[PDB]
Amino acid sequence: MQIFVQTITVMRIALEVEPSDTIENVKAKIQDKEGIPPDQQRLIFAGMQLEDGRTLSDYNIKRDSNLYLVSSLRSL
Amino acid sequence: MQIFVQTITVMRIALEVEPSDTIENVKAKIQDKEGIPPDQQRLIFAGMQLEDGRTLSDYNIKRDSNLYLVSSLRSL
Amino acid sequence: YPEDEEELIRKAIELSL
Amino acid sequence: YPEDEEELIRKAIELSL
Repeated sequence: MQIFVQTITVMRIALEVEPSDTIENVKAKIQDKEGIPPDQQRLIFAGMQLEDGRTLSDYNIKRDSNLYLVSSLRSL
Repeated sequence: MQIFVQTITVMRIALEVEPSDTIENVKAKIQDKEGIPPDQQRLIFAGMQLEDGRTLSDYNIKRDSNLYLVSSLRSL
Repeated sequence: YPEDEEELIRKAIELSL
Repeated sequence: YPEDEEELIRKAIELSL
């Protein structure tokens, strides 16, 4: 008997950034720290998916801002 | 500037089970395979959270059943 | 992460139907 | 996992407000 488990895993990270960092840049920092490929990363803030070529300042992302990220992995 | 990213990660696993396995047992298999502590595991099927001392048969979980799991981790 | 966990559980319960 | 990803994105968009 084989069953399938759709595992949804929640982990909170902190990131050291400049307002001038692009979204692409942030996804690279998340890869460097957590191993999530950036093309599997969907960064979310204030009700939007964020576009790679914009900066954190473009989205008024200020310090202690709380973003979300949804990713798919094959293995942890 | 420190920001916080709430990362939600999705990964699908398959598990080799008997109808007679308890929920507790399944969470142990998921720990053994993925490293998620079983006390951080919330197994979900057909609209319910599953209770540790019940068996997969108790929930009519049949082969190719699709369960969900929600967990918190400190690190991947 | 209790408040996000309860939300995701509630979402996974929905998805399971 | 596209259909679960779209659902979770939609949920995370909600949570972000």
